Parts: sequence; structure tokens; C-alpha cells
Amino acid sequence: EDVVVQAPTQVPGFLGDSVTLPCYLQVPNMEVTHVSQLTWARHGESGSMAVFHQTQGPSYSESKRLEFVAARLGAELRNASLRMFGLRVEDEGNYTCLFVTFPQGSRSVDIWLRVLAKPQNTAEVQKVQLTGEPVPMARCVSTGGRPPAQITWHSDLGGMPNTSQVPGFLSGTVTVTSLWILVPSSQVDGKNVTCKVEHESFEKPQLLTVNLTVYYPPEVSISGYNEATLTCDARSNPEPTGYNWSTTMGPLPPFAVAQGAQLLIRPTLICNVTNALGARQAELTV
Amino acid sequence: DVVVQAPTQVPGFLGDSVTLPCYLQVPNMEVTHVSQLTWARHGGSMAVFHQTQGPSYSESKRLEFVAARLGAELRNASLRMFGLRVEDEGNYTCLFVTFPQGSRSVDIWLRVLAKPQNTAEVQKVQLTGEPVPMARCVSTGGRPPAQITWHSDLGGMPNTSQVPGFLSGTVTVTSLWILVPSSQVDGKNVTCKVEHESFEKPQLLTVNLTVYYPPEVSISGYDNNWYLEATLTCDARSNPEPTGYNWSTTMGPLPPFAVAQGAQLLIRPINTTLICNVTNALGARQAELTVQV
Amino acid sequence: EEVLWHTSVPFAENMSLECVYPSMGILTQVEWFKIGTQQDSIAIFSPTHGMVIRKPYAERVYFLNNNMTLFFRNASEDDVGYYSCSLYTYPQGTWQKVIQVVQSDSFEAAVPSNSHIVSEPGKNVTLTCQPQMTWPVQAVRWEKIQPRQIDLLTYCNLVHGRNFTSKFPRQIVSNCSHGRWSVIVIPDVTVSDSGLYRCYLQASAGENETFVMRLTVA
Amino acid sequence: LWHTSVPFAENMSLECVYPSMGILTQVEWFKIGDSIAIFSPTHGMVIRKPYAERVYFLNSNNMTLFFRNASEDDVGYYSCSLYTYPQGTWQKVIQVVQPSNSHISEPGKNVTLTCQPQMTWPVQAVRWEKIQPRQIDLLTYCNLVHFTSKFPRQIVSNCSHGRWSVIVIPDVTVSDSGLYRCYLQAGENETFVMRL
Ligand SMILES: *[C@@H]1O[C@H](CO[C@@H]2O[C@@H](C)[C@@H](O)[C@@H](O)[C@@H]2O)[C@@H](O[C@@H]2O[C@H](CO)[C@@H](O[C@@H]3O[C@H](CO)[C@@H](O)[C@H](O[C@H]4O[C@H](CO)[C@@H](O)[C@H](O)[C@@H]4O)[C@@H]3O)[C@H](O)[C@H]2NC(C)=O)[C@H](O)[C@H]1NC(C)=O
Ligand SMILES: *[C@@H]1O[C@H](CO[C@@H]2O[C@@H](C)[C@@H](O)[C@@H](O)[C@@H]2O)[C@@H](O[C@@H]2O[C@H](CO)[C@@H](O[C@@H]3O[C@H](CO)[C@@H](O)[C@H](O)[C@@H]3O)[C@H](O)[C@H]2NC(C)=O)[C@H](O)[C@H]1NC(C)=O
Ligand SMILES: *[C@@H]1O[C@H](CO[C@@H]2O[C@@H](C)[C@@H](O)[C@@H](O)[C@@H]2O)[C@@H](O[C@@H]2O[C@H](CO)[C@@H](O[C@@H]3O[C@H](CO)[C@@H](O)[C@H](O)[C@@H]3O)[C@H](O)[C@H]2NC(C)=O)[C@H](O)[C@H]1NC(C)=O
Ligand SMILES: *[C@@H]1O[C@H](CO)[C@@H](O[C@@H]2O[C@H](CO)[C@@H](O)[C@H](O)[C@H]2NC(C)=O)[C@H](O)[C@H]1NC(C)=O
Ligand SMILES: *[C@@H]1O[C@H](CO)[C@@H](O)[C@H](O)[C@H]1NC(C)=O
Ligand SMILES: *[C@@H]1O[C@H](CO)[C@@H](O)[C@H](O)[C@H]1NC(C)=O
Ligand SMILES: *[C@@H]1O[C@H](CO)[C@@H](O)[C@H](O)[C@H]1NC(C)=O
Ligand SMILES: *[C@@H]1O[C@H](CO)[C@@H](O)[C@H](O)[C@H]1NC(C)=O
Ligand SMILES: *[C@@H]1O[C@H](CO)[C@@H](O)[C@H](O)[C@H]1NC(C)=O
Ligand SMILES: *[C@@H]1O[C@H](CO)[C@@H](O)[C@H](O)[C@H]1NC(C)=O
Ligand SMILES: *[C@@H]1O[C@H](CO)[C@@H](O)[C@H](O)[C@H]1NC(C)=O
Ligand SMILES: *[C@@H]1O[C@H](CO)[C@@H](O)[C@H](O)[C@H]1NC(C)=O
Ligand SMILES: *[C@@H]1O[C@H](CO)[C@@H](O)[C@H](O)[C@H]1NC(C)=O
Ligand SMILES: *[C@@H]1O[C@H](CO)[C@@H](O)[C@H](O)[C@H]1NC(C)=O
Ligand SMILES: *[C@@H]1O[C@H](CO)[C@@H](O)[C@H](O)[C@H]1NC(C)=O
Ligand SMILES: *[C@@H]1O[C@H](CO)[C@@H](O)[C@H](O)[C@H]1NC(C)=O
Repeated sequence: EDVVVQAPTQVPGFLGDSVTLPCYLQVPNMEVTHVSQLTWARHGESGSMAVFHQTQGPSYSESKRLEFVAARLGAELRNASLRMFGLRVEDEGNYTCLFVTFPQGSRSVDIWLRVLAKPQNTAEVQKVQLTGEPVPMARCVSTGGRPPAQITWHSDLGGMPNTSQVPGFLSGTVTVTSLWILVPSSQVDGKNVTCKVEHESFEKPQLLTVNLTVYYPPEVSISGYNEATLTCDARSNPEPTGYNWSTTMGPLPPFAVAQGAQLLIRPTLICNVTNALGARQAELTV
Repeated sequence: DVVVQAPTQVPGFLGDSVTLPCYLQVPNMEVTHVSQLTWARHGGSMAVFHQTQGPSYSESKRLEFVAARLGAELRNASLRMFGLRVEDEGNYTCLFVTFPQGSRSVDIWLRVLAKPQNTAEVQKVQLTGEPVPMARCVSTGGRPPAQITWHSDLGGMPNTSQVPGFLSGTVTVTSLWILVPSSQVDGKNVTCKVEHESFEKPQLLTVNLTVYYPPEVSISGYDNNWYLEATLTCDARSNPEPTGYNWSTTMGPLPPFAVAQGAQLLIRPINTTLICNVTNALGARQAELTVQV
Repeated sequence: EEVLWHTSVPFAENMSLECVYPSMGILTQVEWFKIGTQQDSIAIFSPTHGMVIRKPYAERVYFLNNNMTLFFRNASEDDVGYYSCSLYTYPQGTWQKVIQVVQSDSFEAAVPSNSHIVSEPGKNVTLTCQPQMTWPVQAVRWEKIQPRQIDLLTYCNLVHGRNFTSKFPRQIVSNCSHGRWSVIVIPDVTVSDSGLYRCYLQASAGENETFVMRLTVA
Repeated sequence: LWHTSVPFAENMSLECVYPSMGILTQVEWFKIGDSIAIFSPTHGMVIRKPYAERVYFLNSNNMTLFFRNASEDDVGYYSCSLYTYPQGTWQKVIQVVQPSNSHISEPGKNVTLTCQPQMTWPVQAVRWEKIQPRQIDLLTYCNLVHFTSKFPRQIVSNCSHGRWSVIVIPDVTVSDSGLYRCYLQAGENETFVMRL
């Protein structure tokens, strides 16, 4: 029976982009009203940022930033939708849309404009060597987001995360950096860790999988348990550069003949394997 | 006796490249051996140049030694920083590893700047009787914040404030020219001067004031010497401009000798108190004049 | 002020609230009561005068056989709330285990993990929880999520210190003091210690942080 | 301000042990405020006047400045700077000036040291120091509002909230035994010494 102002409670706008604040006055089918003015004001501000008179037209505080997209002279003022050009962080707030009507009186509605920024997600490996203390092994960055994006992790390894917030290239945005700290081992070498980034601007959370890289010395192993042959195999990153056979006393006995990894015994052996990280040995009593 | 010569301040621009000049002044009498060059922030080295190993940088495709070369005397440690950021603003130490004179260093303050964009507009007002903004002057995305000053013979007090610009590190300066609105200030202009380190000259922005006021009507053309043809003029001023001019008397309609011709009244060859009713978008205002023949 | 619980269980018809109190001091009385503004005593046990169950709980609750598990027979929607199992002894005074009863739909046991820790039995497991996005943090707590119940292991209030004594049947090395609250230790780990270990951080405005760590013991 | 504090003595020694990183360019000894000595692996060692008859060196990754007959004038801050490729500049600042409490031990174990504060005042700065009768060396520094350890021994410490009072020493040797002082700053200050 009464004239109601149709408008959303909140309007999500993007920084740098242009948004329209919807505000329409619903008048019942057979009800007659006279709208003579439209007013736009900010909560806490001294005056009105946009005013539209039925015969005098529009008046703006920032004439090059604001516009009445559906209000014109020589037409009934029913749509007070206002377009805001080049959104700024200072534009985030509660706005009032007013309709000066007769004989029903002024009709208002409050709209909460929220300035957002879609962050760019990047995930990279933090290649490290073997250490006792826990060090970062994965990095997940969510650059320039408003509000700051929430970064979480999923792993089959017990790694603790460290998150640090630094301001982005644009004011009001935050570059969220998240490191995945874990004590390195040969087991986690090649194994993957997933990074989940959550933000209001995304359709669904973005998942970023990262393969772990560990630089470790050789993990020496001998196979082959009256003539016999023993082979020396070791796992390292980078792969072994050199293999060497010897004994506890010193040089190889007169029956044992070796060349790198392969050793021939004719009717205690030590295998020294070297890579970029260092050299490791494996004692075997024969 | 050897001294490192470099400027105290080096100005650069956001996204642009800048060279940090630094060279070792050696007297013609003394002999020196420079084995290394080092660049570091205040207070981890940023750029290193060795006499046999050559250059080494902490950042990829961002730093470059503009003069230092292998097989040449290390005297110019001048470094070029590509694509400047607000985070790069700071004090940098330029060091020279000399023998047997020891290490010799100097400090250079790198300043990152941003040219601001200036705009100015009027603020349409009415006779409020209270001080309100009547002009606006904005200087967007400037590092450091720009200096805004107003020039007017009308008076007024400015309200300058600042908010962070589009890029983090830049500042948007907004100045409102606050004055109690009057009819006399309408149409008259106020200038805004914007001063910044990046400008070749200060920018001047002129703004004409707009005051909405009802008509200010007064009747002239009566020298008070009427004896038994003269024309009376209705002098009115309003914003928006008048839409009507109506002549009458306190008794009622105009007599046959008094003829109305627009904003003027012709008298043909008695005591009457003539009224000139002038109307505009804001309303009607009258003026009365007593005439005697 | 917030009501601190030791165990959280979902609502059920034949719902049982476990309370195993230790054999310590001169036993005076063991009692069950519903936490609220009005006095609501459920059952009171005397070591000389036996058990006494008050109305209107006399037709809803019962006991079987240092164990005071409170069993229910057809519990109503109103039985959702905070329950207390208090043990009064000399010279300690009071021992209290607070059990929280939550709605069947509101209770969540199927929560995903963030990190998987594998450990050999007998070793010490060190669990860490650092603030990631929000600071200053007002409260920090560690929980063990089981498919039918949640148990509070640690609780530290940094803005205004509170009374918290874990009623968990396992030794947990922890310190609420400044510069020590982030790390909790489980010494001489057993095969039974396998499960979900959730960390919860509470801030000023209301923004929270959850970090679930799954433990597997060989 | 400093990494090592040594009291004034007639034959005092200012210890400087730098890590074996990259390619050594030059090692320099100078007073913060004259240049004492300069070592070059290609050109050699050069000691300047009047320090030429006051200081000496004993010799590979060690550059301790020894004194013959040090006068009261030799009081202030001393700097031991290492110039290396590609790391750059490394610096150790020393200072010259004129209780047992807690006690805590098998070798090759992860020994944990905790700084329990008695004061309720919010802690803003924490610093651990190794105390010896001849020198006081700064182990770790932590600022909770807004540093590189010059000590040759490895000490693991966290600066994050809820871990700043704990410091661990991995694989403890016989030389690691001594006094460990902790200083807490809010305004108000607290000091705690631990024996090892
Ligand atoms: C780059 O470096 C300059 C110069 O600083 C010098 O190098 C530094 C690396 C360090 O060693 C400094 O000790 C050394 O001076 C920096 O400019 C200086 O900025 C500080 C403030 O951050 C000024 O310190 C003083 O602080 C006082 C309060 O504690 C205050 O009262 C002083 O103000 C008075 O003096 C100024 C003029 O200097 C005057 O305008 C005021 O009205 C008032 O009387 C003052 O702020 C230093 O004096 C500044 N020095 C110079 C030469 O300008 C610069 O900040 C730095 N850049 C970055 C990005 O780090
Ligand atoms: C001098 O000018 C400053 C700057 O504010 C100006 O306000 C309007 C006139 C704009 O059109 C711009 O020119 C400029 O932003 C005045 O200070 C500001 O006062 C306002 C209230 O009038 C404050 O607004 C609040 O802001 C918070 C969020 O920060 C909201 O939650 C509130 O609801 C409310 O909107 C504002 O904080 C304050 N400061 C700034 C920098 O905006 C100042 O009052 C004025 N002085 C005179 C005498 O005119
Ligand atoms: C724009 O406006 C929103 C909405 O705020 C309110 O909306 C109405 C329901 C009325 O209450 C209005 O008076 C008011 O504008 C602002 O968000 C709100 O912020 C306030 C705090 O400033 C929140 O209030 C408290 O929030 C805590 C935590 O949630 C509660 O425990 C308290 O009981 C109390 O409610 C309020 O909840 C919050 N509203 C929403 C929907 O989140 C918003 O800040 C404002 N924008 C600007 C820039 O001023
Ligand atoms: C302020 O008002 C004056 C006077 O109306 C404007 O000056 C005229 O500007 C036009 C530009 O199109 C020139 O061609 C004329 O020569 C100017 N003088 C006159 C007497 O017409 C001035 O441009 C106005 N400024 C602003 C910013 O509106
Ligand atoms: C009001 O105007 C906006 C923008 O022009 C438009 O999207 C919307 O549909 C209009 N509302 C009605 C009910 O006409
Ligand atoms: C001792 O510390 C080292 C390095 O952090 C670690 O590898 C080792 O497992 C620790 N030992 C125990 C028993 O925690
Ligand atoms: C840990 O987090 C802090 C921020 O809380 C950050 O400044 C620091 O660099 C991080 N440390 C490591 C080792 O990741
Ligand atoms: C991660 O590794 C597991 C095996 O450990 C495998 O099942 C899974 O498919 C891997 N994911 C990706 C994206 O490589
Ligand atoms: C292993 O080989 C390396 C490189 O030749 C050598 O330095 C090291 O002494 C050898 N170790 C043994 C036990 O032979
Ligand atoms: C080399 O040094 C001179 C000053 O001696 C300076 O003018 C010149 O610009 C430097 N070279 C470069 C490429 O910067
Ligand atoms: C002045 O003119 C207006 C418009 O014609 C009229 O409404 C008003 O009554 C007039 N005033 C007087 C006092 O005559
Ligand atoms: C308890 O409840 C379940 C399901 O409500 C029922 O199937 C079962 O018989 C009950 N168990 C006992 C021991 O009462
Ligand atoms: C306590 O008693 C109930 C019923 O006899 C039993 O199901 C429960 O397992 C007991 N608790 C313990 C820890 O023995
Ligand atoms: C509160 O203190 C009492 C001892 O006075 C203890 O029994 C009880 O468990 C404490 N409350 C909590 C929530 O731990
Ligand atoms: C950690 O493990 C060792 C194993 O020797 C044990 O002695 C120690 O008590 C454990 N730490 C804690 C806090 O219980
Ligand atoms: C450095 O050398 C001096 C003299 O040989 C010696 O006293 C000092 O202990 C050495 N430092 C170390 C850590 O070896």
C-alpha cells in the first residue's frame, strides 16, 4: 500500500573499476506520488555528494566521479541509481539514497559499498639442503588483495606454516606471503604439498600444488650379499658424480678388483660415494 | 687521503630507472688497489663487484654496474636501479675495498617520486549563513604530497587534508575552499596553486564560484525633480537569471500614465508607490519606490 | 564470560556423560549438576549414605556399577547445555570436569587435516601453533577430535588469565606463560595417541585461526 | 650495539672468528668513531702507526687482535670487518671497558634454555649472552616491536610470539659449559643467569 525503496544491502565494487549503486522507488499500481528531488549522502559527511532536482537537474560534489545513470529532466524520478567512476579505498562506506516524495514524504535506504581487489596467486618451491633446524621448503604468495586473502595448506608431511603480511602495490591491498617450514629429509624429495587460497572475489578457493626439492648427500647401499660381484647404488640430489671401493685397513686386497660402483671378488669393504653435497660411506664385513 | 665522491640525494621516479653516482677520488701522488665494490641498504649486501670474479647482484634484472669492468681500474661504482618502487626509497652505502688505505664508504639517500595529477571544480552553494566548501582542488597520486595554496581577494579559509593515493606510497591531497556564501562572490574566480618537486612550474587552476540566491531588486532613474517623460529602471540580480519582471502599485494595478515596458517603466505627463516584482527559480522579491509629481 | 569445557559430545537419546575421577585425598562427595543461573542438581553421591538422584532427573538419568558415567534414558531437546561432574576432597577442595552437550547437526567430527606427523612410540611429539594473519591473540587452545567427542587438551588466556586444568587421561607438557604458549609436547607417545589435533586462536574483533595436525603412531 | 664485550687489560685480546664463506678479499680492523690493521690474501698484512708497536697477530678463519702494553687511551668501540665475494660485508663490533642463580648435562644433546620472566610487564626486547671472566659474548637478540649472530657456535631461537623465551643448543660439547645470562626489556628490566 505504501511506496518502498528497492536497493541491495551491500554492493561489491572493485578498486580502479566503476560500480553502480542500485536505488529504485517502487510505487503501487494505482498509487500517485510526486518525486521532486533525489539525494545521495555519505554517513558522517557534512552534506550531500549528489542531488537531482526535477527542473534544475543534477549537482555533484565530484562531478567527474559521479553520475545519475537513470535520472533525467522531463521524466518521473523513479530510479536514483548512481554510478561511481574510478573506485578508491576511501569510497568504502555506508551511503544513503533519498527520495523526496509527496504526500508520502521522504523515503531513504542505506547501501554499504565495499571496495575489493582480486589477488593474483603464485606458488613456488624453496629448494634447500639437509639441515637439523626446520627451514622453508614451499612458498605461496597472494599479491594485492582487499581484504587480505586466507592461505591454508594440505600435506601428508608434518610441516608448520609461517605467514607474513606486507602492503601491495596499491594502497588498501595486502600481499599475503605464506612459507611452509619443515625439517628436510630424502623422504619428502619429490612429494607434493597443496596450497589453498581463499578470497571473496574468487568463484571457489584456488588450489596450487608444489613438488618439494631437497639437496642431500648419497644414501649408499650394496647388493649381492665361489666367485661373486657386488654393486654400489646410492640415492642423492644431484645424482652421484663418483663411486669408490676400499677396505678398513686401506687399499683393496689382492683378490678384490673394482671400477667405480662395480666390485669383483675372486676366491671389511667400504664404498665411498661422492656428489655436489659431499661424500658418504657404507661399511660391510666380508 | 682518498675520498669517495657521491651526491647526498638522488631523485628517481616510480617504475622508472635511476643511476646512483659513486666514484673514488684518488690524488695523483697516492697509489691504490681497489679489489672490490659493495652496495648495501641501511643498516646483507645488495650489489658486489670483485676484481677477478666480476659482478654479483641480490636481485635479478634490477641492478647493473654502469661503469665497472674486469681488467679496468675500479674507480666508478655507479649502479643503475631499474623499475623503481616505493620500497626502494632509503639510504644506500657505496663501499670501496682499497689497499693499503682500507675501506672507504659514502651514504646516498635514494628518493622515489611520483608526478601528481591536478584537477579543480566548483561546489554549487546557496545562502546557508554558515561556512561551507565553495571550491575543490585535488592533487592525486603524488610522492611526496603536493603543496596546495589558494589565492583570492574574497577571503575564505581552506581545509586541506590528505588520503593515500592509488599506488601505495603516493598521497592524494584534497583542499576545500571554505567561505560563508554571499551574492557578491557569485561569478567571481578563486585560484589554486599546486607545488611539487616533479613540476617544471607550479600549476595554477582557476575556479568561478556559483551561489544560488533570490533576486536583489532596486529601482533607479528618479532624480526627485518631477514637475507637471521619464523612464524608471528595475535593477535586479539573481542566480539563476530572472524569469519575470512585474510592475504594479500598493493601491493595485498601474495607472494610465505609468506604462510598463519589460524591466523598465515609462512615465507620461500625483502620488504613487510603485512595486517591481522580480522572480527566479528560488522565488519572488519586491522593491518599492515613492514618486511625487 | 565464556564457559570452559573439558569434553564436548553430540546430543543423543541414550547419551552417556563419562566422568572418571582420580582416587585422591579424603573423599567427601561426588556430584553431577547442570551449569546455569538456577540451582540444578542431578545426582549426589555420599561415601557413607550412597547415591541420591534429584527430580526431574530421577526418571531420565541412571548409573551402572572411581567412574561416575551419567547415562540418559530418552533425553529431551532441553537437555542440551553444560554439565558438571564435581569431586570434593580434603585438602584439595574441588575437582571439576565440565561436559558440553551440543546439537546433533552443530557437532562436527569430520574435519580435514593440514599436516600429517608420523612418529615412533616412546618419543616426544612437539606440536606448534603460531598466529598466521591475526595479532594480538587473546586465547589459544588445543583439542583432540574423535568421531564421537572433542577433548580440550590446553587453554591459555593471554589478555586475562583463567583457570584451566586438563581432565584428559594423558600427560601433556604445556606452558601458558608469554614466550612459551605456542609449543605443546606429548611425551613418550603411545599408539593410542593417533588422531586429529586442532589448534584454535581467538582475536579481538572475532577473527579465528584453525590448524589441524593429524598424528599417526607405528 | 656490540657482539663481544672484553674488560681492559695490559695483554688483552679482541677475538674475531669469521665464517669460511665465498672468496676472501680483505679483513680490516678499525676503531669506530682510526684504522688499526688491514689483511690482504694477495698483498699481505699492514699495521698502522701508532698501533704498529701496540698490536700483533698469531696465525685460518681467525683474526684476533692482541695487545702488547695497552694504555687507558685505547678505550671505545672496535670493528672487525670481513669483505668477501659474493656475500659482501660482514662486521663484528667489540667494546672495551675499565651470580650463579640457576644450575643445569650429557654431551651431544639438545640442551634447552628458558627465560622465565617474573615481571608481569609486556616484554618488548630479549637478549641472550654467554658470560666468561675474560669476555661477554651476545648470543641472540630479539625485538618484538621492530640482527646476525657473530658467535661461532650454532644456537636455534624463534622471534615469533609464544617462542621468544626458548633457545636450544644442538650437540653440546665440553667448550659450551659456562654462564648464560638473559636480559628482558619492557621500561622495567629483568636478568636471569643459568650455569652449564
Ligand atoms: C636517509 O638519511 C637521511 C639522513 O640521515 C642520516 O643518515 C641516516 C642513515 C642515519 O645515520 C641518521 O642518523 C643520519 O642523520 C634521513 O633524514 C633524517 O631523518 C631523521 C628522522 O627520521 C631526522 O632526525 C631528527 O629527528 C628528531 C626527532 O628525534 C627531529 O626533531 C628532527 O627534526 C628537526 O630537524 C629537521 C631537519 O633535519 C627539521 O626539518 C625539523 O623542523 C626539526 O628542526 C629530525 O627529524 C634527521 O635529522 C634527518 N636528516 C637529514 C639530513 O635530513 C632520511 O630520513 C633517510 N631516508 C630514509 C628513507 O630512511
Ligand atoms: C576538513 O576535511 C577533512 C577531510 O574530510 C573531507 O570530507 C568531505 C568534505 C570529503 O568530500 C573530502 O573533501 C574529505 O574526505 C575532514 O575530516 C573528516 O571528517 C569526516 C566527517 O565529516 C570523517 O568521516 C568519517 O570517516 C569514517 C571513516 O574514516 C567513517 O566511519 C565515518 O562514518 C565518517 O564518514 C573523516 O574521518 C575525517 N577525516 C578524513 C581524512 O576523512 C574535516 O572534518 C574537515 N574540517 C572542516 C572544519 O571542514
Ligand atoms: C557500514 O555499515 C556496516 C553495518 O553496520 C551497521 O548496520 C546496521 C545493522 C546498524 O547496526 C547500523 O548502525 C550500522 O551501520 C558496518 O559493519 C558493522 O560494523 C560494526 C562495528 O563498527 C559491527 O558491530 C558490532 O560487531 C561485533 C562483531 O560482529 C558484534 O559483536 C557487536 O554486537 C556489533 O554488532 C557490525 O556487526 C558490522 N555489521 C556487519 C553487517 O558486519 C560497516 O563497518 C560500515 N562501513 C563503514 C566503512 O563505516
Ligand atoms: C571563469 O569565468 C570567466 C568569465 O566568464 C571565463 O573566461 C572566459 O573563458 C573563455 C573560455 O571559453 C574565453 O574564451 C574568454 O575569453 C574568457 N573571458 C570572457 C570575458 O569571456 C573563465 O574561462 C571561467 N573559468 C572557468 C574555469 O570556468
Ligand atoms: C535502475 O537503473 C539501473 C541502472 O540504469 C538498472 O540496472 C535497473 O534495472 C533500473 N531499475 C528499474 C526497476 O528500472
Ligand atoms: C636434536 O636436534 C637435532 C637438530 O634440530 C635433531 O635433528 C634431532 O632429532 C634432535 N633430537 C631429539 C631427540 O629431539
Ligand atoms: C616468520 O613470520 C614473520 C612474520 O610473523 C616473518 O617476518 C618472518 O620472516 C618469518 N620467518 C621465517 C623463518 O619464515
Ligand atoms: C601427490 O602425491 C601423491 C602420492 O604421494 C599422488 O597420489 C598425487 O596424485 C600427487 N598429486 C599431484 C598433483 O602430483
Ligand atoms: C671419500 O672420498 C673423498 C673424495 O675423494 C675423500 O676426501 C674422502 O677422504 C674419502 N673417504 C674415505 C673414507 O676414503
Ligand atoms: C663515472 O664517473 C664520473 C665522475 O668521475 C661520472 O660523471 C660518470 O657518470 C660515471 N660513469 C657512469 C657510467 O655513471
Ligand atoms: C510576484 O510574482 C509571482 C509570480 O508571478 C507571484 O506569484 C507573486 O504573488 C508576486 N508577488 C507579489 C507581492 O505580487
Ligand atoms: C543406544 O542407541 C543406539 C542408537 O540410538 C541403539 O541402536 C542402541 O541399541 C543403544 N545402545 C544401548 C547400549 O543402549
Ligand atoms: C566407565 O563406566 C562405563 C560403564 O560401566 C564404561 O562404559 C566406561 O568405559 C568406563 N570408563 C573407563 C575409563 O573405564
Ligand atoms: C577450575 O579450578 C578447579 C579447582 O579449583 C578445577 O577443578 C577445574 O577443573 C578448573 N576449571 C577448568 C575449566 O579447568
Ligand atoms: C623428551 O624425551 C626425553 C627422552 O630421553 C625425556 O627424558 C624427556 O622427559 C622428554 N621431554 C619431556 C618434556 O617430557
Ligand atoms: C683464534 O686464535 C687465537 C690464537 O691462536 C686463539 O687464542 C683463539 O682461541 C682462536 N679462536 C678459535 C675459536 O680457535
